[PDB]
Amino acid sequence: GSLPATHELHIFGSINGVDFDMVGQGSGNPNDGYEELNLKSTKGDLQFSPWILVPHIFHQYLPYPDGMSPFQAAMVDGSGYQVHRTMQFEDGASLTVNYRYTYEGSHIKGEAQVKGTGFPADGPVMTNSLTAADLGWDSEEELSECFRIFDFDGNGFIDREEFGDIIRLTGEQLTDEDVDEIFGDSDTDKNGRIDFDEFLKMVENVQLTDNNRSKKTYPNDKTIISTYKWSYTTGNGKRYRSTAITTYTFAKPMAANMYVFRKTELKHSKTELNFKEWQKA
Ligand SMILES: [Ca+2]
Ligand SMILES: [Ca+2]
Repeated sequence: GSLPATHELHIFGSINGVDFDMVGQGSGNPNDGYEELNLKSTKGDLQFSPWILVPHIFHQYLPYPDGMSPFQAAMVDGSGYQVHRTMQFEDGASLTVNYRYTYEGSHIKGEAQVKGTGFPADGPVMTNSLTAADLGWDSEEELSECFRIFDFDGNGFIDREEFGDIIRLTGEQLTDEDVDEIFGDSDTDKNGRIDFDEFLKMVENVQLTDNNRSKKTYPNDKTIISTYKWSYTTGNGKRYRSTAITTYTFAKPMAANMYVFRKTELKHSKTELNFKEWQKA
């Protein structure tokens, strides 16, 4: 009958055939979408980047804009759900994370069974050289190429004239004054031109590239499939890209009655990690 306040996780399995096992406890705020979790290895030093466990490491904490998410609803009514998470990486590797949960009041006890295969032995996962994880495939380098296409006069800034052909990329029908408003809001230093730093922020604010799009489909009344593009930052700053497919199976049909803006942080040694997640208000 309760939304969650605390949780624990046992996450274990194998990566490239080598077993791992981690345990720990955390907490969160289901009204705001905040989570924090500590995990410790029980089998010695991790042999792979724990960033690949992100975002997998509790949607019972993650609300919708207008109220409870279906995941929260299924905890509150007791019926629950199970999760089959998959991630397909640009190098052919794959990761499966299967979740089950039990509830004791506002406490969630989670278990995630993991199987990762096909990671190159000398790549950033198996040598622990990832440094961040983010929704979407955009990089600053790819957005630089876009900026340069539309900077017609070549002066290093997007002016109001040049901005029209950029904002078209949303596909939305916008009046001249709709565009004026977006332009003004994007020109945060009020010099009449959009510089590259302002352009990066505009891309996120208007979802020019749909970088934060998270698509849900409902194959049947007990299933949600969430799918999205994902990336990790590597040691030379370049992106390591993947595709996520998460299938939720609910015990009871969901009640008859989009973009994701979350940040993650992971501090990690070989034996312990501290994870935090924040959802934009
Ligand atoms: Ca220009
Ligand atoms: Ca400006």
